[PDB]
Amino acid sequence: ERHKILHRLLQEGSPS
Amino acid sequence: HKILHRLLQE
Amino acid sequence: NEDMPVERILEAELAVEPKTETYVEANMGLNPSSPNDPVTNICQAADKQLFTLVEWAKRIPHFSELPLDDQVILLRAGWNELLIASFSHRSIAVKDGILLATGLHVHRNSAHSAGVGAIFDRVLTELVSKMRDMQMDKTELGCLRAIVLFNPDSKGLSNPAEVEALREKVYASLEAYCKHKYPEQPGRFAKLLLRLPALRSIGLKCLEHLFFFKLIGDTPIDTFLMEMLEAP
Amino acid sequence: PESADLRALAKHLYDSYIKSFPLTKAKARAILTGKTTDKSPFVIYDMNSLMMGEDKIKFKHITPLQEQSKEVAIRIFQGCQFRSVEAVQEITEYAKSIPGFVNLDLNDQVTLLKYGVHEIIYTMLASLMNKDGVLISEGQGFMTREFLKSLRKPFGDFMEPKFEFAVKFNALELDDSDLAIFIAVIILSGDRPGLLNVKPIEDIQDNLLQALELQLKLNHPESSQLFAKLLQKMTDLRQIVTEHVQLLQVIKKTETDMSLHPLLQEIYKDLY
Ligand SMILES: Cc1oc(-c2ccccc2)nc1CCOc1ccc(C[C@H](Nc2ccccc2C(=O)c2ccccc2)C(=O)O)cc1
Ligand SMILES: CC1=C(/C=C/C(C)=C\C=C\C(C)=C\C(=O)O)C(C)(C)CCC1
Repeated sequence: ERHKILHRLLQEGSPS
Repeated sequence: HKILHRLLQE
Repeated sequence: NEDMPVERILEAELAVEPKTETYVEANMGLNPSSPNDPVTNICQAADKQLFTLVEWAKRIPHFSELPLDDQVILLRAGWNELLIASFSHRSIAVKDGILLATGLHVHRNSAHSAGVGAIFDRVLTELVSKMRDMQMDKTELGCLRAIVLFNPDSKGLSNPAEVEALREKVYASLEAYCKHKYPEQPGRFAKLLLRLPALRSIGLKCLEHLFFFKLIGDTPIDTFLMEMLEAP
Repeated sequence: PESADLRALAKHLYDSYIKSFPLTKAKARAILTGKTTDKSPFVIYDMNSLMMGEDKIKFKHITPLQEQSKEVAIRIFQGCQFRSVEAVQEITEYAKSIPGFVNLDLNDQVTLLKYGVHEIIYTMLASLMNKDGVLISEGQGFMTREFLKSLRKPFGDFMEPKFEFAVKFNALELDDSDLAIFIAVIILSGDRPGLLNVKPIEDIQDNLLQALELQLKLNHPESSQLFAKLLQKMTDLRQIVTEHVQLLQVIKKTETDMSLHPLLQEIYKDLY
């Protein structure tokens, strides 16, 4: 599964 | 729906 | 009596069990048939319970007062969820398995072997264990099933609004029953209504399977279940 | 919980909701009704109007990923996909603002988002729709329901289910403050497949439900059984999601160059 980006989104968020 | 229709009308 | 008496709903549930006796036909002595496949034993029970569901429905206040064709529509639209809710609640009595109305006990690993695990696991965790943890009684199960029955979105209804009104009468009787029987837990009403989303997705997933255990056949199923499977 | 705590939760969710979502229901309805002076939406009712709506961006700043090159269905397919991907990011941020959420096992956080995101996208998509169409591109455009229903093969029936749902959902007349709580209630669903620690999630959801219950009684005093009618929509949402998934699967089978954005592939992989 991993869910790489979901993880990233929770971790930091998103750029401008 | 033979069965269902039949069972419902008694 | 009061639009949607909770007592008659309970009586409808009790009236069409199990509840002793019906739990011996094929679990400790004999057992007509002899099918070698858990999915078969399950489809048979379902087919059998379809007949009892008709009787159950007639006992739910105001169902029988709906136009006959509407009754047909409602039962065709909700039979899988109505039956899943029944066997799931009945299964609260057992650990890691399901109790069929035919008195047959289907264990987890058999389902996993038959290739229908996962869906079977969702039933156990999302429905059975949820029903067990909150210990929903038969009155509650009955009302939730009545809510499933009275689905206004069923295509073809002659008067959707009437069905919605009936469903709403059940919401009111259930909430009233919960506050009187469970004043210690203000949010039981909501917890109950929130058992419906899982029932719907599992019901949908189950239908997807049935439509696969048909479009391949090989030793068909039973009439009625097959009739219900001709799609809404 | 004491009413004050529930009222604080509700205000806290409302504020973070305004911070997470640019186009609120209040604004959307204002645009849809014709009561906010500040250019009005470009109406897309057919293929020519869809082109003069996108090529209108050509003169703007090249940001809309992909442009024409392949039929009119792929154009809509990329517009929804883009909006969806943005929505997941906005929803993810809003979820982190729910008290107790970031304190949950990371894995459960991911699972709640995995399963809650589309249910939320469709709940909010309703805010931008009325019987005749839906707002798009931050409300700069309005795409008609008929037009969407007229797309080819399976593309033509993707939105129809969402409008039917929207019409029934909008009849409850919920406003942004009611929605902020409802959405949080959807996220904190303790019945998601694969959850590791259920109790924490259910405990938080119980507080959110009490807060939503009080909000509806206070904000909608004459509407009977609104709380019950609202929770019922959560089961409706499961069906819109699965039915949409099945429709995406038809596209996958019927077109070799499906190509779905990675985040959406991530979410749909082993879902329900
Ligand atoms: C209806 C509409 O159109 C535009 C738009 C069109 C052209 C240019 C710019 C915008 N904005 C909106 C409103 C947002 O309406 C939305 C509708 C659905 C979703 C869920 C999202 N869908 C997709 C994810 C990837 C690829 C396709 C889709 C699809 O839903 C789809 C739609 C029609 C045909 C085939 C597929 C999912 O994750 O499953 C999000 C927003
Ligand atoms: C559970 C289950 C399935 C379907 C069940 C349905 C549609 C109804 C069951 C009713 C029962 C089991 C009633 C009773 O005995 O009272 C399918 C075959 C898709 C796959 C394996 C798990």
